[PDB]
Amino acid sequence: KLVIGDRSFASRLIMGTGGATNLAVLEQALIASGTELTTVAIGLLDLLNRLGITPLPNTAGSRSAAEAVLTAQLAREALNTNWVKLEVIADERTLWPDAVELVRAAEQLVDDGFVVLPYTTDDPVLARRLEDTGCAAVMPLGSPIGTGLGIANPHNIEMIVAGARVPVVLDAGIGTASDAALAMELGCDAVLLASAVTRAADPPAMAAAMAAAVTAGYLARCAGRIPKRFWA
Amino acid sequence: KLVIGDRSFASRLIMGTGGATNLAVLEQALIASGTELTTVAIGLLDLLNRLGITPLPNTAGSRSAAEAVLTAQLAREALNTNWVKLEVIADERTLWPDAVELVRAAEQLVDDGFVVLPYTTDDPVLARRLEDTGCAAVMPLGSPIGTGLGIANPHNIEMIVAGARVPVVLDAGIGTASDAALAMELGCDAVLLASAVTRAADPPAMAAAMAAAVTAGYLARCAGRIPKRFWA
Ligand SMILES: CC(=O)[C@@H](O)[C@H](O)COP(=O)(O)O
Ligand SMILES: CC(=O)[C@@H](O)[C@H](O)COP(=O)(O)O
Repeated sequence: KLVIGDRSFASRLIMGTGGATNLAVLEQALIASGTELTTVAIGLLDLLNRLGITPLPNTAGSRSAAEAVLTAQLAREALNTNWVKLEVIADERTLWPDAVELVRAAEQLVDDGFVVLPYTTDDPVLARRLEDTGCAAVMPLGSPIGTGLGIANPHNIEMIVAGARVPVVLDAGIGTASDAALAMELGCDAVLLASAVTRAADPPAMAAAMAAAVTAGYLARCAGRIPKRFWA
Repeated sequence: KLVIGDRSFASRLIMGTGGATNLAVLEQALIASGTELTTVAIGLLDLLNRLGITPLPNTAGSRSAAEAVLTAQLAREALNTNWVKLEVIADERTLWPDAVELVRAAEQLVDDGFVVLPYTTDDPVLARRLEDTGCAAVMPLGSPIGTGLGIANPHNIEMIVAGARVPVVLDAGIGTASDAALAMELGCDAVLLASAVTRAADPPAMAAAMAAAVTAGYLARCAGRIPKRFWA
């Protein structure tokens, strides 16, 4: 099973709610995804409560460590959870992580008793630093948020998996089911996605597709695939 | 649902038995795959009968139209089915189709009342010729049999899907779950595979992975994925 912090999860698909068009369709999509853990940018909380899904407060849009830390502290007080998806962004065109401010925020939040899940790049040194800092997982992006471009650098994901001692979550840029299966085949422990489902023409169908895709890639990873060969 | 010939199938995963190491593991893998249709090279038939799976006799190893036609006629008489997976191979290094002899065999077998499912290349003119001949599906290879290389030419698969009026089955070269999901995302109606499961370290786990992968890619195809964009 997937173990992060003090929790064991039956599903390796972590949903985000970014892009959600309306609560009734989001409800159907969350049920179809089978998720147990859903990120919410600090109606929606009530919905997660009614569905039995654990909220994961996220510091989306934070531009500095100070801003992220303060956002997380307000959420912990209001929502009674010490889990946080830590997002510190340098740029609005790219929604690219600010690595310097990310590590500073993670240090502060780990020292303050949070279970920290950081949105990070595919840099393997930065992933080892976030793990050494005390993050409960590391979540390298596949491609920038909302682009649907899939896993741009499978080799760096494999490098992060090789050097990790906490779960590795592929966390941004998924566009379709084969991308999520590939993440698991590369050795990720989980996939976090939002746009591919919330902006699909049929979000509940795409959520069911991603639940199946994460299962498919995890089973294929475990089952020992055949080698590639040049001749038949 | 998937309709081929006079049949409607609840599963879009078609299993092959090539590479099977022993009948007891093959049984567990066929159950886990959820398949309704399994190819058998002309014990094993009894197993398909006990599982409720429809056999698809195949002319594997045939090197000429005459050899394939004769093999199919013997199978129809012995097995009481007019369905056939038509395979005519030019080369043992490549197991590459012989297009000339394939079309000749398909003409003869369609004229003799068979439901013909041809193993073909990714040539879009040859796929239109096999459909015009009267084949009940066309089954373009992803990569050569048993290589595990996946879908070598997604653009030609998309060309075949665009110009087809019978189901398109991706039929060879699958290596892992994301390959089968991709086939469905490109618009194939079904996936046929054998080696990726029968030669996996854990064939029943890999069969469950492929059932999930085919479901995942079909739902993603139907659900209207997000466009790719350069900036977040
Ligand atoms: C929690 C995080 O802020 C994500 O939900 C982000 O939206 C995911 O990226 P995609 O939208 O590209 O899946
Ligand atoms: C029926 C046909 O002859 C196949 O079963 C072939 O074995 C499939 O190719 P893969 O083994 O590469 O899936």
